[PDB]
Order: sequence, then structure tokens, then C-alpha cells
Amino acid sequence: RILVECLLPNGMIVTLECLREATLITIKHELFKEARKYPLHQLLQDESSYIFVSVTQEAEREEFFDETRRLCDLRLFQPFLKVIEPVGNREEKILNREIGFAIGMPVCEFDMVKDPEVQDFRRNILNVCKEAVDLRDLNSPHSRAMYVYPPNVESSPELPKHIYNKLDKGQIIVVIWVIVSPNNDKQKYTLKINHDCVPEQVIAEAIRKKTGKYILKVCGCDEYFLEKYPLSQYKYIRSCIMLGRMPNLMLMAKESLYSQLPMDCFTMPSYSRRETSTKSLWVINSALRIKILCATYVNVNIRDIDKIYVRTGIYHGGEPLCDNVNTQRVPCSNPRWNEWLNYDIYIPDLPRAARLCLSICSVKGRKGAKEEHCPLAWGNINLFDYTDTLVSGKMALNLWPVPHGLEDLLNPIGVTGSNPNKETPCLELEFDWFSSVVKFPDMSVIEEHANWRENDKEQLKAISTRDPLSEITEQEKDFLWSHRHYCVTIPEILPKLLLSVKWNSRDEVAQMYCLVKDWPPIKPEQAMELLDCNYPDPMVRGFAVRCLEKYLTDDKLSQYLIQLVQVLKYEQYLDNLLVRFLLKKALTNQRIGHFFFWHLKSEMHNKTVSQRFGLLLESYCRACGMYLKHLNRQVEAMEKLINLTDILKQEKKDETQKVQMKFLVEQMRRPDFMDALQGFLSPLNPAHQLGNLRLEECRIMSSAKRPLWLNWENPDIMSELLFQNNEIIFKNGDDLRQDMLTLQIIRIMENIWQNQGLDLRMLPYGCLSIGDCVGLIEVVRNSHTIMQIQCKGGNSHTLHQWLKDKNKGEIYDAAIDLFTRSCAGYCVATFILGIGDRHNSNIMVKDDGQLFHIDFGHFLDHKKKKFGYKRERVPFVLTQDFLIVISKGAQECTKTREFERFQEMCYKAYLAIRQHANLFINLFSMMLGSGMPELQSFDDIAYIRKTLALDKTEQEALEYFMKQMNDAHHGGWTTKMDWIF
Amino acid sequence: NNNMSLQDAEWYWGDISREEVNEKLRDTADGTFLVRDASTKMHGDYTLTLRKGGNNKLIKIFHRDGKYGFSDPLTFSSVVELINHYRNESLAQYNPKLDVKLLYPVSKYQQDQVVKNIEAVGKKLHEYNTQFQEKSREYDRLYEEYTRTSQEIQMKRTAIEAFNETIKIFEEQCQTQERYSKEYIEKFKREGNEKEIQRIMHNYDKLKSRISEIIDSRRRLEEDLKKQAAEYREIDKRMNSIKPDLIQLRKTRDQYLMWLTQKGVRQKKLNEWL
Repeated sequence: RILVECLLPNGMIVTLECLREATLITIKHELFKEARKYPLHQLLQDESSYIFVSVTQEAEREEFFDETRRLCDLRLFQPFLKVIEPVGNREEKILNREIGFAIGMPVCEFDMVKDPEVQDFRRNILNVCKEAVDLRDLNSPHSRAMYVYPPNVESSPELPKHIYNKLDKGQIIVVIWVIVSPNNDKQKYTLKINHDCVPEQVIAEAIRKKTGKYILKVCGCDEYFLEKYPLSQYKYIRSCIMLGRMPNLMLMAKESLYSQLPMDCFTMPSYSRRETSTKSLWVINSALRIKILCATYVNVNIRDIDKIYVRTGIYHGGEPLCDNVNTQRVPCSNPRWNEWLNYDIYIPDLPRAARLCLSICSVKGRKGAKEEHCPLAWGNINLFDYTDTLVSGKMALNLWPVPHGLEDLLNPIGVTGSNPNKETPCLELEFDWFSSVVKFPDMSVIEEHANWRENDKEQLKAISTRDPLSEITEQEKDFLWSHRHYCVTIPEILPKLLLSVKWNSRDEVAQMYCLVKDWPPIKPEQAMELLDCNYPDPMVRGFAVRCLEKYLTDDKLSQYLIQLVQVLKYEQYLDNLLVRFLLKKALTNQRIGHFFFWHLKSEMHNKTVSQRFGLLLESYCRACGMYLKHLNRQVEAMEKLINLTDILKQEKKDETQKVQMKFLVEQMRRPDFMDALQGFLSPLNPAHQLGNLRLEECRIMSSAKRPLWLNWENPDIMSELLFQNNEIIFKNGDDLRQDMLTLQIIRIMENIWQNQGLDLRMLPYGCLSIGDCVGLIEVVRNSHTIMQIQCKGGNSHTLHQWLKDKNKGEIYDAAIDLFTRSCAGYCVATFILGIGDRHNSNIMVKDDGQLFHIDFGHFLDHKKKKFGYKRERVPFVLTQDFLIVISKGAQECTKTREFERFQEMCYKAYLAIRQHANLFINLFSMMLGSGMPELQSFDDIAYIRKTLALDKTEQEALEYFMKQMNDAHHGGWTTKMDWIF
Repeated sequence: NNNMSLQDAEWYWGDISREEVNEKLRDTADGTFLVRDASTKMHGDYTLTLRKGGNNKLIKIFHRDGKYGFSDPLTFSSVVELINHYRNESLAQYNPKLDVKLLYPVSKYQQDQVVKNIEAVGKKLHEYNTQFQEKSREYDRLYEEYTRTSQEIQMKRTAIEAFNETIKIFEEQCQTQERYSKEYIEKFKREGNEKEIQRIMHNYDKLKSRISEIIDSRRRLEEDLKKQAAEYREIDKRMNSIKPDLIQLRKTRDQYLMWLTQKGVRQKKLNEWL
């Protein structure tokens, strides 16, 4: 029973009993039906002239043009309907409503701001938005399917040699399903074809043996073959080749694909349409000067502290340009300073990316001789704005709370700008007024500001090979700067050369700019490290973005998408080259754009980057197109799932699970849940379509916080060949950013081992965080925990007898070797990264013999750092249960090849990762500011530096590794299987 | 002084990596320095670190031909010789950019002499651990409370904005109906129908009652908002009060653990048994 108090425009009201399922059509009809009985009915105009408006639950007076939308999902405030005349068009208003619903907060807040940077970014990003939109329509209708269904191919057309021998003389047996004409029936043809074949001659051969005209499709989901690539380059084909599976493909009609694919249109919003010589900054001759006027109020006691002060200093990234300058300690009762502050830095020596990092610290004398300090709040100010003007004049800055687990006085790597809240400690600033506007000099002043061989090059290459966080000395810095003109032959040395220069100068910074402007392009992985917080210069980041534009491919872009999203926070200004490149790539690839949207959507609970990401979702949702419907459906499903969880996680702690199951099923009898949970693409993979929602296998388990198990029938026409049921665990209350990072690193390590020539394959399943401690986990069918395996088995031979009776015969040895290879891969991975300890439940074993780990926590040994002790821990200890399988139950391992093969494959994996460790160093360096407790600074990356033994050479790294994995195993791991020299 | 050995030298340090150097050389005065063995583990190489210009530097010491020195040519037969030479002489002639002396050496002797029966110190450290863990549990629980309370502050903030918007839309409706109703009441009062006039008083009374109800709701919600903001400020004050003693106990526990480690007794394999 819902009572809605309507508000007629002529001054009367009505208390009407409104049905739950009734829409606004019936509301308006029965409203005007009884209007005639009421007085003054003649004044009413036609229904068209009047449109209902109200205030929503999310605190905004949002127009209601969606006349056909139901009453339940109106997200309304206190029930009342207001009648006004229309004051604009309808299409853009519906678009804005949908965009605001997708993002989470309405676009009205984005429109009602006074900051010129936000408005300029909103006005200027639409240029690249419309450019990408017209680019996607250049090859219509082919380009429409190109955008909607982009090929999932690999970067290089060349096939690795170690798997070419797995084929039947470099050829693939291919099965091609096809509908005859009256539908139904099972008609199968199978064809034999090589690997470097192209789909047009594939369909040509299929047609010519049957007796731009047809298209392929992977059976079960929506994957299509469009572009001129070798058939083996596609991920599905490669996966089937690795798995030894027959690749099931079906033949469709291109006209049907073009017909079912909807049109795309981009509409320009209404806000889209809405001399002097000056003196350069390098002519001012005066030190930088700051005045701290007062702090409005701080949250500190009187009888627990004595005196406070402000700890401030100039920075460039994380490297201070000068020593920290303090103020006189005033009492905390009256935070008034009025003290001018001088720095040992001149104005012309200020770099473009300079910052002003400040914090409020409390000093406690104590009875101890040394005094301690404790920050109250922190705040960062850019000394320049987006228009390249030095900040000046009166300014008030709001201060952020100190992050948990951070004890350093300042927070130089943090978001620049004021806290949006007004109930926060506000510090008063003041800058020197130069009686004009001081602007950073243009490119000409830098360009013509400047200009005012021995065989001992092995040192340059030697320091190039070392990791970005390796030990670097001022002798090395002087050598690097002296021979910078000879560094062109080794483009690897660019990050080290950048770190060699000190940024509190002018002439050498100009020389560095001249060098970078002519730098040869480098590898995308080598230029991706130039995007972390250690390189804040706009020219360096522009060069890195140019390298990514030139050389990075879509597969690798989807590989490193999460870190690329992460390094958007380190950008000081809203409009920059990186975000333009990311938006151009997300608007030409629906698969990339989907994950882009979901990553940014997850990263808005943090208010530090809420606005700069909300604007991104706004722009993309304006320019994405027809994908808004699927995104809205996914968002509705996810938010209803969040409601379903949090109505039970906190309110039903003290009851039994039976009442919880009754509660869950009685809401699963409410038609709204079924109505919303149908026919929407899975956020984990847009290629999957989720059909009906069964209830016979959707429940909760006995875990710590009752994750939700959900199953969806596959609605594909020939879904029988592939997986029949899609299972997803909806986990609430556990952060999944660390799990996503762990699975990503596992995926790169698996790719590295496969490319190297080892079958050290793992199972990097799908994870996706969708917000605050909420995310989706893709679960694997026909997999069991070792705990329940040994529970049903029973003692030490239970897993061995399980692998015996599950697949006996000639396939037993295949199961054994697959188990060995997976176990070796996960041993190496869990040792190197440092994931928390493994249990019986954490290890998951497949039916065919593969094993994998499902539960991940902290990765850089964060949980065991409570007690200070420098040591290396091996979580994945090989219990005797696994050694039975590795040695096939042998009494002695001294006359079996399996033990030495396992040893050498582990050593080869370790050497491969130690050779490719630069990628992992760069990834954990780029993922620093995510806010994880386990990854807050470079001291955490020191752990991954010392587990791989970067400082030790390749010789004693082996001995260190065996020491770790034998004193963790209580011995048993000795000597070398073959002596090379 | 004299030619006292390298092992007992104040500035020299043992098996030391970057993170503890940064821990000791954090927010210290200019010129502060120490010497530790190089991470390359080459025999008798050593590296000199000093905090000049606000950031930690890393001077390398060369050991070519059994002689020490910063660069070719080497002119010191021992590390102590050039350490004292550059302590008593500025580095201006060596490098035009770098101009600093080795003023304040980092010495462990202070922490060695201010620390001051094995069972007694073992139980003292156990009690320190218990106090640290209970204080950290209180810190975590109250930090969760602080974050949650901020969430409810935001929630009633949005509630106040929605109530305010409703108030403005209702007052705008009242103003519009007053402006567009004064030009039709003349005919109504000339014809004189009591029923419709009674209806207009009844409707205006109901509307004003609803306005009063929503105004009361807004006032009580803003009272709840301000009292919860006061509680939030009190929680923040408690945070700032309990941070520094927590970190001081953390340093004390680390110092005791390092003293126990350098004493050579392995307490990790016995304390856990309890």
C-alpha cells in the first residue's frame, strides 16, 4: 500500500491509494478523471502541457520525462508530484537522467560548480568524444560491428615455436556448425586447416566443400571474427589449442548481425556551445614566499597536547626541491601564525610540476630527550594552474584527514586540492603579489634557452639493466648527466637519466626537455613506468603517452588497463594527454570501454578523486552510445544485489541460517528481482549473456560473511557445446583490489612462462571490484577444495586415490604431469609475490588434475609484518600429500626423473621471473596510490625486490632460492641435477 | 680522539638496508650521515649516506688496489681517515653543487645507553605487546566508527539538501498560487458560494500543516546532523590524542625487539608457545 499525495497546479491536493505496479499513465488518467468533480477544473489545460516533476531520493530536483517508467523504481523522496510547464527538450534530459543514474550522482552537481578547470575540461573533452564517435562510423556498417564486437587477438601474428609441434604439422581440425534453414537439427561439418589461415578463405572452403558474405561465431557466447588476422591469433583458438579441445564454431549471417546491432548517435549538449605581452616567470628575482595566516579550527585536545605548528615544503613528485620550512609553535588554543615563510629556492628555478605540500603537526615534549611529531591533517597545492599561471593572492585550502597506516609528516604523493567538505580544518594561505599575472614561459623560451666517444659504454648498459628502484649514487648520476648526449644509442636509460637530474634548477631542466623532445620511442612496458608518481613533469608524461599511442596494442592495453586507470590520479590537472588517449581508446572498443567504466565506477567511493572520475563517466556515457542500456541494467542488478546483501549481513548476525534462507527465498519470490536479473551482460565478461535465474543452486555457504552464489542459464542457441550454466559469487565485505592485482600478476607470469617455452600454466580466473568491499568472482566448474577432497576421501593417499579413480587409464600420466606443472607454477608465484599462507580450503583442484589457489589476501607480506623481523616466508609449503602425486607414491625419489624435472622447472620459472622482474616492479610502482594498506610506499616494493634477489647475481640467486624452499621444507632440496660447467 | 676501530665506530652500521636508513634519516637536520655496507655485497666496498638538501644521498666508496677514496685517485688507506677528513673540511672544492659538512653522525650508542633478569624483561616485553595489541584493536574499532560516522554525516547532509529543495519548491508553489489566485477571488466573493471557499481554506490548512510537518522534520534532522558532527569531532580528537602514544610504544617495542635480536636469544620460537 503506497499513498501518494499529488499536488495539482490549481491549488488543490488529493490523497489517493496508488497501486505498487501502476505506472504514471494510470496515475494521470485517474487524476484528471476526478478533477472534473473538483472546483476550478476549467483552468486545467491538456495533459501534454503539464509534466510531472519532483525531488528524488538522492537529493536533486530531477525532471521526470520518463512517463512510461513504473512507480517502484522512481527513487523518490517524500511522496509529492509537482506540475510545471516544460522548459526544454526531452532527449538530452532523458540522456542526462540515464547518465547520472549510471554514474551514481546526478549531472546537476557537475553542472553547478564554480571551478573554471572543471568547466573547461567539460567543454574540451567533447571534442575528442565526437572525434572518436565519427571515427567509429567511418567504415559503416563494418565499423559498427568493429566497435561492438572487436577481435580478441594477440599482439603478434607469429606463433611460438614450442607449441607448433603440438599441431598436426601446423594445422588445426575445426568443427563448423551451421543452421540449414528451418532451424533446429544438429548438422555438423569438420574441416582441417592450417594456422595462418584467414576467415574469408575459411568460409570460402566451407562453402566450396558444402556442395564478406558469412561470419563466424564462438558457440556459447558472442565472439566474432571480423578483421584480417590469422585464425590462430584469436584467444579462443589459442586456448582450445592449449587445452587440446576441439574449437566449436558456428556460421551465421552478416546481415542478421548488422540488423540486430542498433544504431549509434551522439548529441551535443546545451553546455557545449557555452592584447597583452606579459612577462615570463624566469625574469623574477626573489625567493618563494608563503604566508600562513591562521587555521580556522583543528581537532586536538588541550590537556593531551601542548603546542602545534605547520610543517610545509616544496616538492616535485616525491623529491623535495628544498628543505622543509616550519613556523613558530603557537598554542593549540589560538591557531594564529601570521608568519612569512622563505624557501631556499628561486622563482625561475621552480619546475612546472612543482607542488606545495603542507601538514599540521603536533609536537609533544615528553620526559624523553627527543621530541616526537604527529600530523593532524595534510593538503597539497599546485603552484601552477592548468593555464600555466603561477598561483598568487588570497587562497583558502581545506585539509584532508591523515591516511591510516601513514606516519610521515607530509603526504607528498596525494591529491592536490581542497577537501570538498566544509567541516574540515581549513588553512589560510597567501602568496606574493607581483602586480600582474606570472605565467610559465612557452616552449620557445625553453628551446632557445639552452645552448648558452669511448668504448667504456658497458657501464651505461649495466645500469640500464638494473631495476628502476636499484641503488643509484651521485657518481652514477654525474656519469649519466655527463654522457647524456651519448645515451641516445641506449633508450633504456631514459628513466635513470630523468632520475639523475635535480629539478630545482633551470638550465639543466631545459637541457633535459630538449633531450626528451628528441628521444626515440621506446617499448610500451619501458614507457609505462614513466607514468607513476615519480615522473610528474608534463613533457615526460606526454612522451610516455605518445609511446603508448604509437606502440601499445589493444590486447596489451586491456592487460594493463587497471594500472593505466590508477595513474590517472597522479595527473595534477584534469585535462591532459593520458586521459584523452584513454577516452579515445575506450570509445572505439566496447570491451575496453566496459572495463574502463567499471574500474572508474569502482573508484569513486574515494572522495579524493570523486569529481575527476565522475566527469570521466559523464563524458564517456555521453559518447559511449547504445551501451548505456546494458550498463544501466548491470548497475541496477549490482545495486539490488548490494541491497540484498546489506539487509542481511548486519541485521541478521544473531539468527540461524534457516531463517536467513527463508528471508532470501521470500525476496527471491518478489517479481522485481527476477525482472531486473535477466538478459544483461556479465560485468566480468561482456561476451557472456545471463539468461534465466534458477533457485535450486543459488544459496549461501558457511563462510565468514555469507557470499551469494548465483547461477544463470546460458540463453545461447547452441550453448550445449560450451558451458551450460554461469556461476558467479557476489562477495560483500572484502576488498578485492589486492585480489585483482594478484590475479593480474599471475596472468603476466603465466604469459611469460608460456612465451618462454614452458608449460607452467595456471588458472587466472576473473575478478572485478564494483565499489566499496563489493565485487564479482568468477568460479570454476568441476573444482573442489582440498579440504572437502580429503574429507570425502577419509589418509595421506586420499588425493592420490582421488586422482587415480577420477581419470584412470592412459590419461593418468597426463593428469600427473598437469598437476606437477600447475603446482610448480603456483609454488614459484606464491613464493615470489608473498601471498598469505595456504590452507586446505585455499587450494582448489580440478577434475583433470590441475590445481589452483582461490583465496588471496595481502601480497607483500603485510599480514606477518606485525613483528619486526627481516625474513622470507614460503606460504605454499609442499605437504607430503602433493609429494605423493609428484613422485607417484614412490618410496624413494632418488631414482625417478620426476623430482629433478620438478626442480629444474621451478628453477627455470624462477630465472624467467627474475629476468622479467622489471615489469612487476613497474606494476607495483604504478599501483601505489590505490589506498591498499599492504601497498603504501616503496618499502613494500623492497619486499618484491629482495624475494627475487635483484642485488644478488644469477649465481647465488639460485642458492638463495633453494635455501628458502628447503628450510621452509625442512631440508630435502639439495645440489644440482646437471653440472653445466 | 684516536684511531678507534671501524666495528665500534659510531657512524658505521652493520647489515643495513634502505628502509631503516630512511627510518633513521627522516626529517633530520642537514649533514646527518651514516656509513653502511653496500647492498651489492662486494667485500669491503661500503656506502656513505647523508641527508643534504632535504633528501637522502648515497655516496659510494671505492676499494681499488686495497685503498679507499671517493674517486680516482684514491688517497686514504682507511675509511676513517677520509671520514674524519670530510668531517673537518667542507666538500666545496670537491663538487661545486654539493656544499655541506658531515656534522651530525648517526650513532646507535645513544639507544644502547638509554636502554636498561631475562625473565623480567621478557614479561615486560610481553606486557608491552599486550598493551600494543589492545591499543591497536581500540584504534581499529574507533577508526571504523569514525569512517561510519562520516558516512552517516554524508547521508543526513543529502537528506538536508533534499528537505531544503522541497521547502523551496513548496514556497515557490505557494508564491505562484498566491500571485495567480488574487485575480479570481473577486468573482468568487461576488457570487458567494460558501462550499468552495470552505474548500480553499481546508486545502490551504492541509498544505500549511504539511509545510509545518516537513519544516519540523528538517529542523530535527539538522539537529541530529549537528550533534553527530560534534560526536565526529570528538572521535577525531580522540584519534589525534591516541596516535602519538601508539607510535611511541611502537618505537619502544621495536627497540626492545632489536635489542633482544642483537643479544642473540631467539624469542620467536618460545614466546609463541605461551
